[PDB]
Amino acid sequence: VSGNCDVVIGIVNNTVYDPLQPELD
Amino acid sequence: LAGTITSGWTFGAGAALQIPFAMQMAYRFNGIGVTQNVLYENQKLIANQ
Ligand SMILES: *[C@@H]1O[C@H](CO)[C@@H](O)[C@H](O)[C@H]1NC(C)=O
Ligand SMILES: *[C@@H]1O[C@H](CO)[C@@H](O)[C@H](O)[C@H]1NC(C)=O
Repeated sequence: VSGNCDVVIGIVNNTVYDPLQPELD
Repeated sequence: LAGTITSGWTFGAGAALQIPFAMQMAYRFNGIGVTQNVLYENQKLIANQ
């Protein structure tokens, strides 16, 4: 991840999943 | 020339696949060792240049 969402063009809203959070919880 | 823009560098190798030109340029940049964020962030400027 390297920036702000506004700068890039054609970027689509989506959800990114992290493997680590589930195990921690 | 038509093939290069629409299909990038993929067609010479085999049957052409359609990819976005902006994305195509990013792939070439990686070849030179610059990450993709650089091309997209400076995309407006690059077009003008
Ligand atoms: C992609 O092409 C469509 C054509 O309907 C256009 O509406 C959209 O703005 C384009 N996406 C860009 C410039 O990111
Ligand atoms: C989804 O994308 C649109 C682009 O028009 C943006 O306005 C909106 O804030 C985005 N949704 C978020 C960040 O939840």
